[PDB]
Amino acid sequence: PVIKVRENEPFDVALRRFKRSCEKAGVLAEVRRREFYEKPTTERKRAKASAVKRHAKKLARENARRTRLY
Amino acid sequence: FCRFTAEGVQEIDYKDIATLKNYITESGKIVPSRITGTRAKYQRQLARAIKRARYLSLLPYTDRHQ
Amino acid sequence: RKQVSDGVAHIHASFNNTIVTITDRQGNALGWATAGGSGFRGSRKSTPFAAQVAAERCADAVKEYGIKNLEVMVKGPGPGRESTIRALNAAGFRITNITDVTPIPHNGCRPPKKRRV
Amino acid sequence: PRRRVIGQRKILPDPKFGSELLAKFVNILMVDGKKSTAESIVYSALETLAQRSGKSELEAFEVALENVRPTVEVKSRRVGGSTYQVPVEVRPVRRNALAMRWIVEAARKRGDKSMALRLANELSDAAENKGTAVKKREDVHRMAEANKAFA
RNA sequence: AAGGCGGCCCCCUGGACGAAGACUGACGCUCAGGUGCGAAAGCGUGGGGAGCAAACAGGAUUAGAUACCCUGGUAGUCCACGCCGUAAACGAUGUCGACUUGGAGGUUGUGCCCUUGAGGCGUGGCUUCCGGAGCUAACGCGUUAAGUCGACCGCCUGGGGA
RNA sequence: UUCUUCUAAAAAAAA
Repeated sequence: PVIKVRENEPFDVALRRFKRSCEKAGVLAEVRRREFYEKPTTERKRAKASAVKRHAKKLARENARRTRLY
Repeated sequence: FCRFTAEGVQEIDYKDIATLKNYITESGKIVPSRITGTRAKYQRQLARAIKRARYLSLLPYTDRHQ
Repeated sequence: RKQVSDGVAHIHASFNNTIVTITDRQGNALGWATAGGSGFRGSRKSTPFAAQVAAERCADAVKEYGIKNLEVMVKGPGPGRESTIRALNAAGFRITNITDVTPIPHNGCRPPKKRRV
Repeated sequence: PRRRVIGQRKILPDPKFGSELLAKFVNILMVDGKKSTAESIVYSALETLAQRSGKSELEAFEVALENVRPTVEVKSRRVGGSTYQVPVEVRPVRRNALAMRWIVEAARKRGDKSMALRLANELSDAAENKGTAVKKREDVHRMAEANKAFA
């Protein structure tokens, strides 16, 4: 994530652009993921659970879109 | 919204650096299929082409290795 | 002390401490300061304020080289990810380029086991 | 408390000078509801403070108070496993309350003959930037400075 | 087929699926005993050893701490050839075949209509979630059945002992 | 961040 400050540009917006670029490229998440060793069974179970949630929330939203609360 | 199925190209050519650069980030990483909308078969072919180019030093592995 | 106009700032921002090192464009270090060596220890030394004070100390400790321009190389995750960059800008340096240089293996060596806290 | 932030209650000002915070001072100084005795003590202390300062009693009281008012204080948070003394800025009403309380507690510890004399000596030293009240001020400031890393 | 398999290139090679036919003509399904494959740890011989890390040592926490946490660290993890043949070896659901409402996807062929752009209409293989009848002690399964049937095999008869 | 354990006897309604 290289960010070269352009002419007539504030430092704070440059820092914000660098932070945005970093979270886009995902370096913090990658290092925190590789901080400790994760067993293949654990990562498979985690990915499976993540997919279950990512599908359940969509279905839950679809059901909630029909009914009303008052 | 896959460009490769739109042009109906048989197989992705690894020497086509000009088109390949549009599917990589500034860090050199591969952009996910769910973002760029490419079909899975062409996504695999595209990945193979990008790796072949990296081996051939036509594309960077990372933005920092010098 | 041979005067140098422009330099590189390496920020080794770990979880437990942060190290700031100013150098020339060829990698020869001129001065350094750390949060752990800036009068902070334990819980205090892993905070952005301790990091900014460390950055100020390092910037003060390199005044005799007369550096004006500076490009930043940031490495590692920490609380002091950007506060040191702020303190360096506020110390009177013209930040030209900001780069993240955090090393990530391409599935290389096996990391240590997960802490059972 | 939990549900409602109560509305601030009114306090009538002192009879001799019409000041609000001086009336607050006599309220803080009073013990066992003897406001008359407390009023006599503060009036005598101010009357001798006027001589030692050469300025009016309100101005002398205020300049003495300003050297005792803090601007940051530590408050316990304990989000981590240990006590986290977080330095937080102090609002003006609480600043005045802390200053007056510190002055009163310092005067109650001095060894002079009368409370009026104790209060007068404490106010003069505070204006002169000395005493245990300003010592307490520097101590809390030093603590907030040492723990400034948490915010 | 299961265990399992993740950079790129080459050599040798197994299986699966699709569209049109042509061909042999029940040659089929299952299988006690038998044989082969079979994660990880472990064993033998010969190498290799960066990171990780049983045992072990030191430092903490604690009333104690032969542990959890920290710093090191040896077999092992890696390669070649044999041995061992065990797992929550799991879909806790043996294999093969036929029939029984549907919906939204993922992945991989293929036919037609003007591909009047990434469009529309079918028809196959694998696979995920929801659900009707029906079944089930319930939870749930629900054309990839735990529904309705047929062929064969293995297994169970109170808990502990085991 | 650490925070262990409480032996050994109960009674409950029947149109």
